[PDB]
Amino acid sequence: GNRRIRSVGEMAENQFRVGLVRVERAVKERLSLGDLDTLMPQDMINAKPI
Amino acid sequence: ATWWIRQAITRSIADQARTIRIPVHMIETINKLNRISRQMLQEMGREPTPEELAERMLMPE
Amino acid sequence: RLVIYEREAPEGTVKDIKEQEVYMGEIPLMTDNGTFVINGTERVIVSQLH
Repeated sequence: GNRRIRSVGEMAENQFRVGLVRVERAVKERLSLGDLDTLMPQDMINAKPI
Repeated sequence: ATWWIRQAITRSIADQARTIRIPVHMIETINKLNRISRQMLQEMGREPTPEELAERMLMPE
Repeated sequence: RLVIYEREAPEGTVKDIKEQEVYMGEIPLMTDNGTFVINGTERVIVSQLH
């Protein structure tokens, strides 16, 4: 009752979580400088790290 | 000094940040592919084949 | 969805670009029997006790 059972679905969620956090660093990074109607939610998010 | 300082930093990263030292024109050639493959990656949904960014690059491809 | 609020104004958006489905990585899928294929290799993710 003080040992607990994860599994694939839960542990994967944690890994994809950690994937987002490193794209969060990059999202805010670009939003620091961005111009108006030029850039879009694409030029920011990098898929290879996720 | 901002230009003289930022010169020496980036002009140094070109020389002694690599184990196999490469010329600066290679480093800017490279970034072209990485910036392109950030677009091409998501812009497609799969990712570019070695002959897809060959077209989007002026290079001998 | 990307929103940009007006400079020094009560939160109203100058423009918002709804970038249709930005791609972020392929997440592996689980087969009918609970295995994964990762490099032509069937793998099972064991549940964990923490």
